[PDB]
Amino acid sequence: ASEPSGPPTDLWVESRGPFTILVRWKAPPKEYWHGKLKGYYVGYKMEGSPQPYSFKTVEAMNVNITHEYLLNSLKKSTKYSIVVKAYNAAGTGPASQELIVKTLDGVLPRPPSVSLLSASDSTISVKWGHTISPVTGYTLHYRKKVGHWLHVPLLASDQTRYTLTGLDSDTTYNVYVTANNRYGRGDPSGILSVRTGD
Repeated sequence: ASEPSGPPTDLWVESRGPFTILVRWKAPPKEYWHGKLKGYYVGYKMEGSPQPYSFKTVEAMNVNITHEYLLNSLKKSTKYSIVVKAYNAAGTGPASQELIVKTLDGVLPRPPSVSLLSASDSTISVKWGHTISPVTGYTLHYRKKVGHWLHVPLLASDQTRYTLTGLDSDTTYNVYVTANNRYGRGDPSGILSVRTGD
């Protein structure tokens, strides 16, 4: 049993506001653990800064999943380099490659709240809400359970209601809404599932 010899895989970073960055990753292959993993360290620093990396400890014994961690308390509109390491009972393993990501210039809108209105054999009607302070528009996301996500871009000036048309009958669709801002796209709402009538 030794320290891991491989970096985490499938690293993905995305800034979710002026102060926060969402980091996703997967574990290294089983052949590079050398001892069951106890967790990870997520490293971050300002891109060119001479200061060293700051590491956040993320405990994750559960594996076979996509791990994610929300860095917070960051600086507005600045670029950071992000890495992730793995560790076990023995020492820490090697870090992943750097992903450089910039924080946003402002706060994103809150995730909307979606609710079902009605459903027919070929249509589904949906309401949503703001709980916002300035929103610039929305996007409605829908799919059939077995299919791929389709997108309906929308304007904030309209009524916050929409009716999907031309749908298959006796088919379960999933629906959710995202809000839009000058600074970017907010988190998604919860996914509404409903089946069309026969």
